[PDB]
Amino acid sequence: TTFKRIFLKRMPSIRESLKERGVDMARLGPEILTNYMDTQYYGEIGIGTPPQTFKVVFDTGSSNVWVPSSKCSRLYTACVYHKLFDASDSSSYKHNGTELTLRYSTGTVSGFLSQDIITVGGITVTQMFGEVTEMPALPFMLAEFDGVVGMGFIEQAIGRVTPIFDNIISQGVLKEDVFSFYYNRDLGGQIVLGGSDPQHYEGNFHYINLIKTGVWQIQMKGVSVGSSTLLCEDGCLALVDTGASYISGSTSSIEKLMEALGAKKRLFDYVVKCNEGPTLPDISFHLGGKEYTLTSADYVFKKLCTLAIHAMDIPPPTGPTWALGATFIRKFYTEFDRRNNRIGFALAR
Amino acid sequence: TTFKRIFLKRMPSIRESLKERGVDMARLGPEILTNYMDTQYYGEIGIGTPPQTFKVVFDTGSSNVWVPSSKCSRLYTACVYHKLFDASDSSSYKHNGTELTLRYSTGTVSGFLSQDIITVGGITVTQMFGEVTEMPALPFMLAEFDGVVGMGFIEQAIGRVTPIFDNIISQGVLKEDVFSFYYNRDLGGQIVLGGSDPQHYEGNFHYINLIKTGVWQIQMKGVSVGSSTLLCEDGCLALVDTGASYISGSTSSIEKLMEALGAKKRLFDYVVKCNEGPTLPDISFHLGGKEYTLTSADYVFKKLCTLAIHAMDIPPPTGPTWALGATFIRKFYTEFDRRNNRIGFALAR
Ligand SMILES: *[C@@H]1O[C@H](CO[C@@H]2O[C@@H](C)[C@@H](O)[C@@H](O)[C@@H]2O)[C@@H](O[C@@H]2O[C@H](CO)[C@@H](O[C@@H]3O[C@H](CO)[C@@H](O)[C@H](O)[C@@H]3O)[C@H](O)[C@H]2NC(C)=O)[C@H](O)[C@H]1NC(C)=O
Ligand SMILES: *[C@@H]1O[C@H](CO[C@@H]2O[C@@H](C)[C@@H](O)[C@@H](O)[C@@H]2O)[C@@H](O[C@@H]2O[C@H](CO)[C@@H](O[C@@H]3O[C@H](CO)[C@@H](O)[C@H](O)[C@@H]3O)[C@H](O)[C@H]2NC(C)=O)[C@H](O)[C@H]1NC(C)=O
Repeated sequence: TTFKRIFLKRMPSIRESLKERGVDMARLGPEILTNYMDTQYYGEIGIGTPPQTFKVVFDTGSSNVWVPSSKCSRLYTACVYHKLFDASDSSSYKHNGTELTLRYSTGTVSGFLSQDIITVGGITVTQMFGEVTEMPALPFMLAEFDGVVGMGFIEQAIGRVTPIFDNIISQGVLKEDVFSFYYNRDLGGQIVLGGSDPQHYEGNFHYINLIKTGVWQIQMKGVSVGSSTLLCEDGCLALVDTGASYISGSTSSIEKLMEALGAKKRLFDYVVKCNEGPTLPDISFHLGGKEYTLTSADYVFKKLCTLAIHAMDIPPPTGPTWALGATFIRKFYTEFDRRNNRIGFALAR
Repeated sequence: TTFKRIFLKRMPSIRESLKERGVDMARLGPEILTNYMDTQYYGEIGIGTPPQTFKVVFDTGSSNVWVPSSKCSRLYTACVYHKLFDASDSSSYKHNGTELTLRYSTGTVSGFLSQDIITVGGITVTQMFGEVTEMPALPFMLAEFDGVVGMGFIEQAIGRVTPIFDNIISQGVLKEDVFSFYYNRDLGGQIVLGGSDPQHYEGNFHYINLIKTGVWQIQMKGVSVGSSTLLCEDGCLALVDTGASYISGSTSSIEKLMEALGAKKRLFDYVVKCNEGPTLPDISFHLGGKEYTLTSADYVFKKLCTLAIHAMDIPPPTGPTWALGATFIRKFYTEFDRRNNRIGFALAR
């Protein structure tokens, strides 16, 4: 049958556009967290009657929906350089006005709450979202996206606000209470609501139950370099985060990984010589029953060749954890199974 | 012989990139002035030993040279999102440190003075320039250019600082003390230092002496719509401004022009129906001996078709004046004759 789909379109990362400009990365600042600094994909949504359309990133690592407000205080706030949600053009709009305060490492986003029909992936969810009236100039003024759509759980929602997906489940009909992500090896990308597209995977899905109530995180049994397991011997966590673009781990663990690879460090990223790249061994993540491998081609891009792995010492609530970002999902088609509270993987195509 | 050339490359205007984003233009602010808001061309220069290269617009409407400083106060200033001039990497650098204060309608740019060899268009001028330590977030953070290079006169230089071209004349050898601008009908654009490229014009140049000491401004005898002269009957001024992209006049005069054209006003720009466009009559500017015509194709781009004419009530020192911007120069190859203090025009090709 005909699916329910959100297409993902390529956009320049706010880091990328800085390189195009020619910015010195080291002279920036040291940079309740997801920068979207290297996020390179977005979909569109509608908000309200007539739908006011917005470019948004879909982030399984957070549980709020927010867009810029028409009530941004002119030039002062730096949100006025995106599309703004005018409530006076929506008949379905419903007032709320409870202040909301999302804190990021680069700055504090402020705004108020609002209710309205959201059109997404060919369907209408009545959502409660944030109307932002103050924005951090640093990342967001360079952004090509207008806002954020959480695909996380109520537990990680500021204000205990029901996430667009909960609302999708409870109100109205999806076939199955799941959703999947898929990236092309490259306008390339697709979310499906209520299914997995068979054309974009092969073989069979394999599942790992989420280890804790309200987050898309799972137990990882070991990280293997070449043929032998290096770190995560006694078990660590793996956060599947569609808002993140790369794989990340604790600095403790990331040091180890790169030493074995023989990738000398740049203070910005980890790099290898472009000749030596293809030689680099396979990395494999031990998740549930199966071993999920990433070849050199998958995580590599005369001496200037940067890798798709980074370090992120994530704070202790979600805990020390790894982060399977977009780079993993590009090779491994992923299904988020809210009905059974598990994540499932298959080879992409 | 081999010329001395600065190639001009196309960049998205900070207005353009806002439209690509989808910004409401009316919800911005009302916007010692040239915004470069619709500027779409830049060249590169070097500054110092090893040349630190910068993307800059060449603006005959101003007489200062300035780039961003390595001493921008981190994230606070919003200049750190461009290339920065590090004085500690230049052997030719010479301290000055006299504060400089360029005022714009959107904000006040602050910085200090510095001396160094500038490499431009295949030659070295020792210049004194501005190192900017504070920048307006509004236009400049969206900019694709790093800085500005004045092609104006000492009179319109903040700090009475000698303009790169004066210095070019006095020190070292150009064949003739002139320079020309040329835009392709479209990476397209070229300045020549010390000559005019014969390949990019046809026929003979015709000249108009500058009417006052220190500005690229000239007497215009009349503005003709169709066959009959409408405004500037008793004579008005015409500022040839390479930093401006469009033609502009006093609002008094611009109202008149558009009424005769039958182009209904949008609060942002002046617009016409795309069917009706090609019908629009020829406009002709009466400068010196010859009549300089612009057909519909030259100033026009179902009902959405915006024109290349705008209104700018320029303050009374430079006076009520018109502004022949890049759109005029695209059809009419222009030579700036500093030796004889005149401007000369020819048909471009
Ligand atoms: C902004 O919206 C929040 C959240 O609202 C809830 O979801 C919306 C989509 C609608 O369906 C609302 O009807 C719904 O409340 C508002 O806060 C909530 O206020 C209600 C009362 O109006 C609180 O309910 C109470 O529950 C206790 C038992 O636990 C009863 O004893 C009380 O009598 C009462 O019914 C509820 O706790 C509260 N929820 C949260 C998360 O704070 C908020 O009022 C609203 N602000 C506005 C409209 O100005
Ligand atoms: C920053 O630079 C300015 C401008 O400097 C001038 O141009 C430079 C490229 C160099 O060639 C400099 O040598 C040159 O001065 C400085 O200001 C200038 O200071 C000089 C004195 O050092 C002033 O000259 C005076 O002229 C009068 C006569 O009119 C004599 O009686 C005096 O004895 C003296 O010679 C000059 O007026 C002044 N120019 C301006 C525009 O202000 C500035 O000092 C410098 N700051 C530094 C290095 O800290």
